[PDB]
Amino acid sequence: RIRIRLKAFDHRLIDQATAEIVETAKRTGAQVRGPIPLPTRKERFTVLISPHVNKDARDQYEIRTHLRLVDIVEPTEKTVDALMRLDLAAGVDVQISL
Amino acid sequence: RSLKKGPFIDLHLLKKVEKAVESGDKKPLRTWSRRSTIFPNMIGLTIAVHNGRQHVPVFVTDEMVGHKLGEFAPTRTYR
Amino acid sequence: GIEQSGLHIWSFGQLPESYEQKRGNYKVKAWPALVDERDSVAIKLFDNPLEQKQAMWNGLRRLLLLNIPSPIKYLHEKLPNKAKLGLYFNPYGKVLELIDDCISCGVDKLIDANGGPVWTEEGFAALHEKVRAELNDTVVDIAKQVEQILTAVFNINKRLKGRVDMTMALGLSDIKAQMGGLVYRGFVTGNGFKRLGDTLRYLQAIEKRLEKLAVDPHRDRAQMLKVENVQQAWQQWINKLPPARREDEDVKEIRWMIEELRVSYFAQQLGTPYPISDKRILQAMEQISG
Amino acid sequence: NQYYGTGRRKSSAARVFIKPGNGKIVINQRSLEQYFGRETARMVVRQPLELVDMVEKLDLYI
Amino acid sequence: NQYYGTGRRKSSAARVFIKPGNGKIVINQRSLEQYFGRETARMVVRQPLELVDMVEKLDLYITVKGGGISGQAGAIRHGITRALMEYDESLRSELRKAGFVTRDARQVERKKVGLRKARRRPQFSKR
RNA sequence: AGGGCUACACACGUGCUACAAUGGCGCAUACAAAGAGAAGCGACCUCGCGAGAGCAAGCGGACCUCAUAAAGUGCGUCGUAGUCCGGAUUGGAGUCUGCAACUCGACUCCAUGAAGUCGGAAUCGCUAGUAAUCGUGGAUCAGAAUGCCACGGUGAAUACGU
Repeated sequence: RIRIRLKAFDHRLIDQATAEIVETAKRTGAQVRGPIPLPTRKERFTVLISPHVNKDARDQYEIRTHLRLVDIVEPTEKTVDALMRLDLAAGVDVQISL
Repeated sequence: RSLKKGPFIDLHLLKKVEKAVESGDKKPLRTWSRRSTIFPNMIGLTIAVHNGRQHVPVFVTDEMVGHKLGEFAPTRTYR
Repeated sequence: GIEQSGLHIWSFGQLPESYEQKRGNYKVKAWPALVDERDSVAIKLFDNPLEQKQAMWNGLRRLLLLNIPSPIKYLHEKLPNKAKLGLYFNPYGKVLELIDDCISCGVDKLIDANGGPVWTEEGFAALHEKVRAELNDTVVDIAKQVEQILTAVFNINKRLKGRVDMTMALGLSDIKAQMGGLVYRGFVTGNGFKRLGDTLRYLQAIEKRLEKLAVDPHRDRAQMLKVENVQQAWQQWINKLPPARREDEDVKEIRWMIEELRVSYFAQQLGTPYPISDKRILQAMEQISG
Repeated sequence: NQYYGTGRRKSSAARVFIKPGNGKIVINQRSLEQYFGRETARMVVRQPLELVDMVEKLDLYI
Repeated sequence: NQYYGTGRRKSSAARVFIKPGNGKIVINQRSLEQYFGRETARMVVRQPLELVDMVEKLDLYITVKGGGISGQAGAIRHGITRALMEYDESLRSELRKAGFVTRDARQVERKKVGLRKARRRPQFSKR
């Protein structure tokens, strides 16, 4: 009922984010649906490494954007007042859809 | 082939053409806008279109009006 | 055999109000009614006059819509297509079932205006000729009002979905709950003709919540605490009643009392049919606790 | 949904009862303005709420 | 009480359910002669069942997802050769001896930079 | 501001499409992966033969959209004919983008119908999901790919030996 979505570039960091969210949710509420993982936005780049010549000399990079969902079932004012102002994670952002 | 909604002309070329044809043919009109389309009000008139260095004079007959100004002025000179 | 199946035309005459037989010393009573089969109508016996009335009501709706010469396709053809796109605002998608529900909301409105379900073929014909002559064109109001309530659903949806904040999300969760309570599968026949205007008033209150919500959560927070406390009172009171008293109508108006209370909190430019406060909801509930 | 706290000092005892609210406080059936006249006492009664920013989230019967 | 297996192949994976029966096969709520019977690989799906005993005495509801036609068929094959694991090593040994328990490791691999495809290098000229 | 970078008696490089019957065409029909999308992808409905146009949701996206994958299979047909091959080129008329498409876009409708019937000296790539062949997406980019980078379908032959 409260769809909690996390996007990061670091899977480790977003696990410490999800652990905090789900643990506070279990602590002051009930019925979490776990840290739902979704397919990573695996975004592909390739560029040239020589400034003038050598079409065949390239480099390849990627972005691994990691997705998470939590989906709290009971939107009780207590647990949402706890889950707010306390996520505070560095390299994630949050979606709180209904 | 182009915009259906309005065959194109340059605005200043349109107003020059009107002030020429309503006052009568008296001087060959020099211009740069090759992007413009020839209209039936231009028939019988003498234009001097820029090809990059000079202006080629063109006289406007009946069947000019289905074509543009830029086709009648070669800018690449091949011997 | 009065109780049959596969029935499509009221040839029953004066349908029995009750069925009675005798076995030795003692009698046996029953209540015969119609039954909807989604393909045809049947007649089955029942042991309670109220649920007999509900079953005969449903079978009468099916028999009536079968006996009327194509009101369904008539309204499909004659209905405005902009209104049909308003129906296509449906999150469920299907529009034909929505028109089925709105025609049903015409049918019960006309039966209530004519005086309820009757047992006789003469009453059947008297209601049937009039619902033929009038059903094809009274449901234009129902269709356009479902169009308007779907425009309200459209606007509230475009407010709820998107970039949302948790101070907003406290209010949006309750708005979602109100949306689920009001609009659902066949909501027009769910609430009935008498409440269609009142639902538009409810969505006007839902609209008027959001301007105060976006400028101050705290006043909205306190008023939603008031609504929350009467709502949990509603739950804990209606869940201890006897099961018939969990489904009767006189216990059913208290949800609409709560919605009128929501109107009286959030949008007083629109008004309520009668003055309402939390004291009035509580005097209602301990008045009808029985 | 009534929760309990107690507070004892030198020869003193206070009972406090928690409600969700808007920021009203009543002590001994009078307001805190007609009660404590010293502003640091107002500070020490508000400072637990002001520490964890529930200052207008709730009401409290004390 | 149901024989189960899961097989995989190139871009494909299959879930197979088997029970004691009398010969029926159902692929994605359709028949094998409808789904492979008009083209190749209609026999790789059945052949381990004829090699093992009890060829008629079972019937099976199978499904497969992903990959092409032959990849789906090979996924079915590996799924069945697994799914008879309730029948023990007494026939699992000869099944591996025929070489059917091994998951196929071949996958289509990546295009490289400076290459038209997998290994085909564009034409080298002028020496 | 316009022209030029896009010229043209020619020579070379790398590719695309063919010279067809293991196929051309019509109908029906089954199976993928991966990626993109807010000045964006853009359902459905309606118009047109179509490019597209009107209306217009859903989607910041395992939801919606791009998106019908195509070679594959079953039928009918062609019948070895420069032939129902190939489509160059050219004429008329349009669709979109963009202030604007002549120099100098791309795409669609009709008509046309080259050369080309497997290519000398020579020469390239490839050891297994590889070669070969069939489509799909992306970046760049308003519009612009036979280019480049990815994705999957079917799926080889041969390796005695130095």
